[PDB]
Amino acid sequence: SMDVFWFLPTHGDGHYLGTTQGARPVTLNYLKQVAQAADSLGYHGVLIPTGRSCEDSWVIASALVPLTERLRYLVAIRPGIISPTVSARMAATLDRLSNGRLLINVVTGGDPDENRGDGSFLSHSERYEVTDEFLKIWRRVLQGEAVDFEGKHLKVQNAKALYPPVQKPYPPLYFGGSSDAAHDLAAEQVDVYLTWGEPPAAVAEKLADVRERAARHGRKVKFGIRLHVIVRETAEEAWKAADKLIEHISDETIEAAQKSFSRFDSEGQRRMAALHDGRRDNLEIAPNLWAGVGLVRGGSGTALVGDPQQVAARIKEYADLGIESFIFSGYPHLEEAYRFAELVFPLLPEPYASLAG
Amino acid sequence: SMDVFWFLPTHGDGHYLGTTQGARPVTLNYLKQVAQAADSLGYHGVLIPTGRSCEDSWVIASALVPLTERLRYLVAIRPGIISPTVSARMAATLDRLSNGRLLINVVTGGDPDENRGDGSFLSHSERYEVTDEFLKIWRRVLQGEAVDFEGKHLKVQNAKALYPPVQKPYPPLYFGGSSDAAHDLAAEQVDVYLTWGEPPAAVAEKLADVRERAARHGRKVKFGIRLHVIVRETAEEAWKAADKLIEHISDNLEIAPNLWAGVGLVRGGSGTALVGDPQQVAARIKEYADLGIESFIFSGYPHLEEAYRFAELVFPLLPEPYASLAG
Amino acid sequence: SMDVFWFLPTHGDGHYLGTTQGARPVTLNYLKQVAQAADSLGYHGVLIPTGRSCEDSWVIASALVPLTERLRYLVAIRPGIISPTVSARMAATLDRLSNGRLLINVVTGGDPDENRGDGSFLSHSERYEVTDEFLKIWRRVLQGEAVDFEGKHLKVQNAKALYPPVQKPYPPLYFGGSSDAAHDLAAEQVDVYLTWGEPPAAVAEKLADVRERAARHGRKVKFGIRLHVIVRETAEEAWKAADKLIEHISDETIEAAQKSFSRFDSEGQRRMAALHDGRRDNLEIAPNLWAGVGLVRGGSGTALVGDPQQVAARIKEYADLGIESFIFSGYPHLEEAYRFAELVFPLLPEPYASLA
Amino acid sequence: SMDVFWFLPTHGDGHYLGTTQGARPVTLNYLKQVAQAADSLGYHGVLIPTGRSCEDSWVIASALVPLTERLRYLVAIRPGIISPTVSARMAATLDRLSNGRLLINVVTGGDPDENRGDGSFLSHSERYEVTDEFLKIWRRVLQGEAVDFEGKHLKVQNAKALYPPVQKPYPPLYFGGSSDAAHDLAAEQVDVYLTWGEPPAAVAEKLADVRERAARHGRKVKFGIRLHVIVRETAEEAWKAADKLIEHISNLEIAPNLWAGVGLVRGGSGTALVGDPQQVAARIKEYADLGIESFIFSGYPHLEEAYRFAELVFPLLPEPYASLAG
Ligand SMILES: Cc1cc2nc3c(=O)[nH]c(=O)nc-3n(C[C@H](O)[C@H](O)[C@H](O)COP(=O)(O)O)c2cc1C
Ligand SMILES: Cc1cc2nc3c(=O)[nH]c(=O)nc-3n(C[C@H](O)[C@H](O)[C@H](O)COP(=O)(O)O)c2cc1C
Ligand SMILES: Cc1cc2nc3c(=O)[nH]c(=O)nc-3n(C[C@H](O)[C@H](O)[C@H](O)COP(=O)(O)O)c2cc1C
Ligand SMILES: Cc1cc2nc3c(=O)[nH]c(=O)nc-3n(C[C@H](O)[C@H](O)[C@H](O)COP(=O)(O)O)c2cc1C
Repeated sequence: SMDVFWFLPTHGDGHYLGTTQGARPVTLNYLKQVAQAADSLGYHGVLIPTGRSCEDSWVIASALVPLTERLRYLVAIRPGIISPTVSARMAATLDRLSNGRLLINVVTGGDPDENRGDGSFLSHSERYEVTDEFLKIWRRVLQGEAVDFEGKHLKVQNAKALYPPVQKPYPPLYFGGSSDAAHDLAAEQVDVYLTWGEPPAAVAEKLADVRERAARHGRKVKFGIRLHVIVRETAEEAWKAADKLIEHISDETIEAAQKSFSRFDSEGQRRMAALHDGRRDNLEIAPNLWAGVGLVRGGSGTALVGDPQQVAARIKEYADLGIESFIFSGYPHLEEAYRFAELVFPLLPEPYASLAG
Repeated sequence: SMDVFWFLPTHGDGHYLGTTQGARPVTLNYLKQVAQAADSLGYHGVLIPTGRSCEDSWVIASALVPLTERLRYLVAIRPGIISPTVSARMAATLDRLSNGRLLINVVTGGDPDENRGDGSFLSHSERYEVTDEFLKIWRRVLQGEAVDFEGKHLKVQNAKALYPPVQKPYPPLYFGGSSDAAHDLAAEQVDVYLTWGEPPAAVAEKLADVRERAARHGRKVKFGIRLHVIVRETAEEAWKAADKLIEHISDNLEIAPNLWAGVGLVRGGSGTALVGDPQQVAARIKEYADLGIESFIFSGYPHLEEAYRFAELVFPLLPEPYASLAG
Repeated sequence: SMDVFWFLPTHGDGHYLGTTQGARPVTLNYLKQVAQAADSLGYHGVLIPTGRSCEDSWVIASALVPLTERLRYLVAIRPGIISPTVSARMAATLDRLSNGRLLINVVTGGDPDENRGDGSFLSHSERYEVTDEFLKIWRRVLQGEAVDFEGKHLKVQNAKALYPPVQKPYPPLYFGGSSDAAHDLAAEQVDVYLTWGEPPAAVAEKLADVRERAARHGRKVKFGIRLHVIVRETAEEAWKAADKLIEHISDETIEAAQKSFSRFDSEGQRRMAALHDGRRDNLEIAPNLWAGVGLVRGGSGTALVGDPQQVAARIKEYADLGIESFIFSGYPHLEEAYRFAELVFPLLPEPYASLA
Repeated sequence: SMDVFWFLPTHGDGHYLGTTQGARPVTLNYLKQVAQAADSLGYHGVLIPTGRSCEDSWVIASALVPLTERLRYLVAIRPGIISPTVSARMAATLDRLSNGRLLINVVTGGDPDENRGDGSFLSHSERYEVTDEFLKIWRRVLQGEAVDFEGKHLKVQNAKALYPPVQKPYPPLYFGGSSDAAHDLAAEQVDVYLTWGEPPAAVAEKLADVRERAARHGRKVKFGIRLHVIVRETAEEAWKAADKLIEHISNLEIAPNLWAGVGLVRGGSGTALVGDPQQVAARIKEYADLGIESFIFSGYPHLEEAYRFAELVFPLLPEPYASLAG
């Protein structure tokens, strides 16, 4: 089993990273282009990022749902900045309008300055206490229960969501995080645990950690991975495109990005930014696992670079560890969605093998 | 100048009040029908209600924005249950995707049981304190400022909205409320003050109160009214339809000439309705307009059929651009 | 089995017949309203009329196909004014974009003045010769054959439709006509024979004719009926609305419009006007069958008027004669599509009973 | 004035010519992609080809009209296979639903085998006689006249179009053709004369001919050109992409930057502008100096290359195309 997602660039798009040259602004029209492309090409869904640098995830996802037929939308909720009952009603309404195409990404917020901008003044442990109480209220209200809950951070009395969702018991919960609080939270409440594009050995131990903690709770969780991809017909064209992607990045721009990630109280960003020491040389940290993307962009940090057979082999490597969800992205997102679907889909398991043609 | 709104029945629709007979459930398809009808007929916008009995307003408004061309959306934000910075980013995205067709309805929440369900445990006095601090943060972030604010209820540091809205300085703020705290809040921060369909004498005194307080802040606010409408070609058919609307209801409803309080028997949209022929309905509208009312938010049962009825019977009797739309 | 269609008013729409009062002009927005209404309410499809008084059928149906999900479109082809090969390519393209939601209505043209405006100068017998040769080419090209055909009117050499249709062997052919030439054409080539709303006795004899002629060709055809509908919650309200529909109808426009039918070369339009003759009194030619629509409108001329039980009872009577397709319409077309679907659907067979 | 069009690949699309490798089949979803791309990027319109190898132009153009806001559609009418009165009603209906975004491309048909498949058995001279009579009826019915016309090929009596078009007097007529009959037909009835991508010397001679014949009829016509385009950031990548496009086929540069490789197989245009943005814009300015105001471009594949041209060449073109990128 394999689910292949794409990515909506709700923070901006272009041909190069770091520079504003060749930039492609995010508009309703361009978001329709990328979303309808993923829908028509046969992707399972698209991941929509959240944060201060993005347009709002819920407004975007609701606007594109009536314009697509099969595509699913992985939309992020952020506990601590919105009431859980209200968030559940939003999930229910959007899940009903799409007839069951909504997926939820639990995001705790790794930037304390951004959290303070939203009014949240919580430590790392407190963000996960809030998220724990948030998910318990959210999951139960979507199951029709009138929820009474008085915790350390959240308190609701007679919380109800009158419109039940289409997917049962609730829209599936996807979650990413590398700290101990995150691995405990994922093992207890979530349905799919997400990890960034670390080398296969490092992801296998994280999976073994989350999988063991889930067994002590009597649960089993599925796993997913987030990766950029730069695939061409030959390996030579791929590595040239990886070089060209980061050509217009001054050495001073690399250092300023490597030090703005150090303010993030995020263990996931800690590891992803530790794969590269800002060095512009030797960015290939593993066979066909380039790390030059994380030189300037937050969030994801690595990319699969190579020919179609090389990229499909790395996907099978992650899949043999138990990973069943793959969230890909590329620059620019419209052109590269066609590139991946035409070069890599026939090399993937069904139904992606029979989609190309 | 006059703005005529319609109403999106996100809490459900039907032919009769009280009964589940003739009920029409809220789906994407039926919401598309009413909104696209209001867009093509030439209504200025639609009011979208909020509450535990409604689907979420922001999901609905965002889903209908790419399907319409000129229709505006009056969407409700509720302070106390969402961060003001997050609320502003949502307003910016919807205003940008709609190319300036977003309108904001400030709702404080009047039902304490429903507020307790969302996690807010505030008195009536505290609910307006939160709204006051909410709107100050909300207005400033949408104007490009990096906002630092420490109040009695809300606290933000370095709050920014990185995407500026289309409408300047921000999407217009519509607000309704009868308390003294509401009239002070309206005079200081809001752009359009809304009132229910009370008789003309009662509406004139509320307007004079807000208008006097607004002058002390060196500003002027516009006024709007919310009214159900049951208009037919003759006065006899209109009152017959009003009786049919409330037939399956358990035990004098005309509080003013052609102002019927029948639609207030259940917690639906409003509480009073204009009932009569086209000349009678336009005469009551002109009476409210002479008091300073410029926004009219109408509704009917069911909302699709009645949107066409009002636009074809009353629009030619209203000022421009509504006179030249019917043709 | 039963298929219930609605009607797209590409003629124009309104609340009353004869007068421009309460008129509702045909726009893209309003056609989107009616089509999306029929789509969401669960109608099988919509019939789109053709003619000089209509916007083009193919442009409208193609524009609404990407805006609807399940609704089917009964679109008219007119042999004699367009090449059959091109017409087949048009059908294939629209059937592919809709993923198998195209239906074809063969229209031969009953108005000779309108036909001469299109460049066709054919007698009644010749219009059916052209249509017969047209349909033979059209059906075969859509089945993948490179067709050579030399007839009395049409000639093609190496006619091919490179893009195959979704529905096999081709989008179903619906046809209406009352002449003897029409009954032969329907029995030989078409899939569904359509008739206007004549009384049940008269439709049974027309059905018995086509069904007997079809057996001699080794075929069987299904049957459909076209009717207006004025249904309300009570029978008194229905007849009150039927009266109001024709209130602004003067005796001078009855002659001016019904004598326009006297020039039509149509046999289905001849027996339609034979039910009223312009007399406004006594328009209920059968229990709940009311011919007031035919007092100014061409085409359909009768309407089912009554309460939901009465209207559903007349529908079951037509179904017992072998009729499986019902094409309904109402004034105005948006409001009345909801009225019929909410008052009559729960009384009809599945899937219309469980749709609400 | 300058109008820049794109191209809807209703005959099929792909990455390479000759081989089925990298082929992209024509579907509703992919046609929506190309059309909505042209709409958002700011192209004046798209040309839709016609013929036995294409899906029907009128079904495609009508299906995309409600899904776009500003993009215009250059749709082909074919005299001899459809009634002119019927053709005018189609044009009127589509022009009204689009609120004045319809453009008409009159095509007479150069392939006689395909014409016999449609039921037309006419010589070259006869196809232009029919088109002459077709356009006279078509133009007059769209202007509200009750038309009586009896010619060698067409006959109508009381031909009327009850729904008037949005654009007056009618949707503009675009026409392409190189024969003596074609230049006469263009000089008398059409609004824009179209030419293939020949070198500037050859295009100037055809333009001077049509313009001379039009002056004797008291008319003036505008001119347009059809060209494939392979533009990259550098000239080396452009010519390498030109090589890759035609490698799987069993030198080719006919003029400065005018590469005739795309003409080895039929599929829109026969020559292509190949080079960097300054080279491509210089040839565009060179053709514009001859009087050409409409430019119909295409690329392989049509989605990706529509963005490439709009992002690399638009800032080098006159307004409003210079100010669209930002
Ligand atoms: C696949 C994936 C997607 C994520 N998306 C977002 C996002 O959209 N916004 C965000 O603020 N954080 C995002 N994160 C980061 C986490 O949600 C979380 O905020 C951060 O890792 C802090 O948790 P930690 O300290 O346990 O790593 C994402 C993480 C992963 C693995
Ligand atoms: C025109 C108008 C529209 C309103 N819309 C809503 C609504 O959609 N949802 C809601 O919960 N309350 C709505 N309200 C009520 C508000 O919550 C209002 O703050 C409430 O009446 C409490 O104010 P008050 O105590 O000063 O009267 C509306 C009020 C008015 C006048
Ligand atoms: C259901 C139905 C739909 C029809 N639709 C059309 C139409 O759209 N345009 C038209 O000219 N005639 C239409 N007709 C009439 C016939 O196609 C034809 O023009 C007329 O009946 C002449 O045939 P006849 O003399 O054999 O009866 C329709 C007939 C029926 C029964
Ligand atoms: C810009 C342009 C576009 C054309 N498009 C088409 C088309 O879509 N289909 C077609 O069959 N012919 C097309 N043609 C060819 C002409 O319609 C015409 O049939 C051809 O030039 C033969 O006529 P001639 O003898 O005058 O050269 C096009 C020509 C030009 C210049």
